Amino acid sequence: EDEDEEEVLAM
Amino acid sequence: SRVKKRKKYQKAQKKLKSVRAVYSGGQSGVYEGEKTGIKKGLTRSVKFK
Amino acid sequence: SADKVDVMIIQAIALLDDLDKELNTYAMRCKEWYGWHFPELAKIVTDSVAYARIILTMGIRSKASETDLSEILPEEIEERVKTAAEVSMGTEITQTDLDNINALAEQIVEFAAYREQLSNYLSARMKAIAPNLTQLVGELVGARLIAHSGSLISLAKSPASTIQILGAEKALFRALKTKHDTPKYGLLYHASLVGQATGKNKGK
Amino acid sequence: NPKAFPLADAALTQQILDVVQQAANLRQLKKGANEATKTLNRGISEFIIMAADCEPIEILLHLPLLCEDKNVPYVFVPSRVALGRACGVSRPVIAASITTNDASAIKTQIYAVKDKIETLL
Amino acid sequence: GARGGAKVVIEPHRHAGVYIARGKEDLLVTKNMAPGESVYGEKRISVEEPPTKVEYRVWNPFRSKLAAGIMGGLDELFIAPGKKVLYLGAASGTSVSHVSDVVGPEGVVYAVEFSHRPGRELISMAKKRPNIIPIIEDARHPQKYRMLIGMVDCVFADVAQPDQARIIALNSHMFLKDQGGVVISIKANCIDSTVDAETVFAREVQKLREERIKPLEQLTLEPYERDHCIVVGRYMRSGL
Amino acid sequence: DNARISMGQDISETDMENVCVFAQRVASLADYRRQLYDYLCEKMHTVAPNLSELIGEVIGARLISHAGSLTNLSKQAASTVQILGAEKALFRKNKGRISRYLANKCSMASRIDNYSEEPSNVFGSVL
Amino acid sequence: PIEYLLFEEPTGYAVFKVKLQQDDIGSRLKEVQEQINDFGAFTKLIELVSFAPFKGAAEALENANDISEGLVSESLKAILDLNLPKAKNITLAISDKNLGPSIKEEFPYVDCISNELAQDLIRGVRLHGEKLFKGLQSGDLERAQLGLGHAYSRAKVKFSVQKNDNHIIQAIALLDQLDKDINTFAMRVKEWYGWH
Amino acid sequence: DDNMRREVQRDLLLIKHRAALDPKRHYKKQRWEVPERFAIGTIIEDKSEFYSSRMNRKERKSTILETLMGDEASNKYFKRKYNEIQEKS
Amino acid sequence: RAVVLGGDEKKARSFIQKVLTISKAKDSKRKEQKASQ
Repeated sequence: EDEDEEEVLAM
Repeated sequence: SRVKKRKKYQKAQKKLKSVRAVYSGGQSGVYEGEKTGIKKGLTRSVKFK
Repeated sequence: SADKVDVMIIQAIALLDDLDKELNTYAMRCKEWYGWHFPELAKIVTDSVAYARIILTMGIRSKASETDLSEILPEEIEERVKTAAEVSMGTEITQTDLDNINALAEQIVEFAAYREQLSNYLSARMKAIAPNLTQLVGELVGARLIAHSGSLISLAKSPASTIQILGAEKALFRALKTKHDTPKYGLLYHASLVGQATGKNKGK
Repeated sequence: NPKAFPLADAALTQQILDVVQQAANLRQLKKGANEATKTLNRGISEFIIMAADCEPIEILLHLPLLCEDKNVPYVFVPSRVALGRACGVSRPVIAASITTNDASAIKTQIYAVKDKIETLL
Repeated sequence: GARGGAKVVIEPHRHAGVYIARGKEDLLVTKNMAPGESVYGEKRISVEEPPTKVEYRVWNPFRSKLAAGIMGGLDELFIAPGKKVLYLGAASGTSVSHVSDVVGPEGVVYAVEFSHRPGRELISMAKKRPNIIPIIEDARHPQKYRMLIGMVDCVFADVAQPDQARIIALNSHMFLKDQGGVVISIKANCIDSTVDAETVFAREVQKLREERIKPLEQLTLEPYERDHCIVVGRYMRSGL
Repeated sequence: DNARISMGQDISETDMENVCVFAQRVASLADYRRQLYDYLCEKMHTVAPNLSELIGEVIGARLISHAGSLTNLSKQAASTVQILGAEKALFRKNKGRISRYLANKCSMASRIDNYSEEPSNVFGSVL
Repeated sequence: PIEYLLFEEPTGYAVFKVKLQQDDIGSRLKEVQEQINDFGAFTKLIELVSFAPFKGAAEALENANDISEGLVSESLKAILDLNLPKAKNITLAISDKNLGPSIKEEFPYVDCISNELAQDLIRGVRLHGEKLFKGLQSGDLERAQLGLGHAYSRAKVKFSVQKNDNHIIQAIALLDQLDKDINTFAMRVKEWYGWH
Repeated sequence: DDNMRREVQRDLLLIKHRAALDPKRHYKKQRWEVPERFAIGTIIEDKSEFYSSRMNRKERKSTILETLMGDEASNKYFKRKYNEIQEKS
Repeated sequence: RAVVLGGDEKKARSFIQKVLTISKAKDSKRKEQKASQ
């Protein structure tokens, strides 16, 4: 499910 | 010729391991499991008809 | 006033769970240590206190013929232990061995007795420190609610939504972060009124 | 009935001690109860020799148990003074183990004694 | 390899009562009937299930010939949950304990041993496992323990004796069910070192046919053993 | 002096009943622990007189438990016995030599205990 | 020519009477081998006439050793005397051939059979077990075997209590558990009385 | 459990692709599907295996993958192998 | 779907992709050679 999700607001 | 046949024989011993399972002294040290994995659905027994 | 301090409740509920854990480990030890003498008992009598009481009444299988276990066990169970005693696979033990096993079993019943005393004491504390809550949810769930927050005041300052799902944080935040349905009972699920409800009425 | 059992006769004792000396020369002998125990754990023991005059006999009675679990022949000889001398060492030996080797120069001699020990058991 | 605190994935094997633990290496695993202790020093795997802590034991193919059979790919095993098993040659609880694990609480294992020193450890192990009935008696005279054994589903023979074929025949005729299972571990050196292993394996198969036992499959146990095979047959008392 | 003047808050009679009653439970356990300890020493002597004499009843009993049984302990080789007690320091460069030396003797003593119907302490003493 | 059959159980001795005699020349034929398995067909061959349960665990072990050695106990001599007619010679089917001589010495008028025809009948009795007793109280054969098997094995091995070191292991794991609990409970007593 | 936890899913990937973890280790060809029923277990060594086959407490991790990250030799190989593939890509 | 992740979870997610690309590269290379033979 890592491919399905996307990371935003990286810090 | 002696050296040539020595290299031919040691080569054949390697290939024999890829044709069948060979006994190589048994267990050495603590038992660490099957290194190449266990195949659940494959049988190697010779079946009587 | 000495009769309106909530630090007693939070410690009593913590103590009550501690006793249940320690009383369980000793019971297993008695079932294992005495199980050597007579291993078939553990399958017949499962209750730790009843198991310990049998040893006190009859320390040895030979005594099972004459010893009466009516006050401990029903008729159909007490005869099963008698038959098993003769045909048991266990080994005999010395009186020196028996003396220390009886000592352990005495600790089981004494701990069991005090556990019942502490249960009553927690009810008395709950009926004086938060009588209104006990009338609604009950003593056991009420005491658990207070201990979860850490104080009666800390629980009073919480909205009713939190009190609904107070004991289900692992499921709550997992659901919130994964876009899934959230729990609806928490620790109140064991209240009497919730059990009386059925189906979706439990959530309401 | 006695703990040290079976005990080899005089004729079989000499035949056993003959094989022990040959295996000593060919590096096929493990001397001492501790080394004998390891061979049983590794399954590289061809058979075990024990001394019946060990003082006390109990310090080597774990070996027959390991052998019977592993189906390894074992036998008792009367003297540890003689067993150690034939082992090639300067001290008494209470237990010795012949290591398995199908490529040994004394393979026929070893199997000859092993067959007789099985008859003894 | 499979060190102390490592994590593994436990999944079922093709055989009922047998499991596989996956990882960097794979292990053959049976569920522990007596949790919390090991019988012969094997590794154990704990799983938290709803929470009760269930335990598993590692089955070592170099110590058990039956495990060496599982690794080599045997088609049919009559040892399964809810079956009575007659185990001939139970030196101690090394392999009977694993067989006791597979049959489970509902099944039983009749573990027959002759020598008294291994018998002591067999009796001690059997107390932890109520489904094991230790019979310290000679398997050459099954009449001596007929009172102790009922009718049985499978006969497993690991007796390393030259006349093992007679022993398997005698015990099967009394205790084995019709169409029952027979699993023999054959060591060629014990029966006849004078001839090759292949000649021995053929001869033992002939003796089984003489005893109304139909062989089903044969498997050799390399790399775990040398000059060993397991023969699996069916006891057809009516006709072959 | 402290009791006359202190900042302790008086608790209820029911609370005091549990402080004493809970304290009775603690007091009884200490008495039983001492009894069970004496039972251990007596039982160690009869079961493992050679081992108990050599190292001690408590230490020898822990060594038996780590092996899982006296039968297991007697079967092990000397090297395994040393690492059987190398996690609680049961047998503990010159220090290592004694620990290995004591481990070998402990292995011998466990065999005399296990494989004797009525073990004596005579060999444990000289050992 | 079999008329009575002797079966030994963990619970007692059972004597059966052979009603019908199965074909001997056709013994290996499949249909006669199937009848042994089928209970309905087997009951037509034999029927129970006597069952003598043992007094308790002690007697069962004594008779297990006597049967193991092919001897006739007082309990067995009683049931055979009560059942076998004195009569040319009455025929008794027994599993063990070694027991045959012992029965003959006590009873000169009985001839013992242990041939394959007898074995097939013994095999059927073992197969169906308690179902042949027609509701008579024979306990539970499987659970009785477990106790007798342990008692039988331990007698030959001469297992004794003096050897046990499990008392040591239980004592150690209990002592350190007590020490932890003595500390854990005692610290609480400091807290509870600490407020006061 | 439906909607299985992410650490379980990511560990099941490690067994499925275990052939690529170590350059020196090779496996029998196997099409391993996620089983319908399974459990996650922790190994328990024997006390006699304190030196030979025991992990230290700090090295132990809840998941299989978190231990694999700890291994420095594995990380070095993956970094080197990953760069080569990206360069070719 | 968009998400916000902690440092450790990013490392765990970063690691698993690195493994999957290496497996895909090793598998394809293994396939190509056997196709050539």
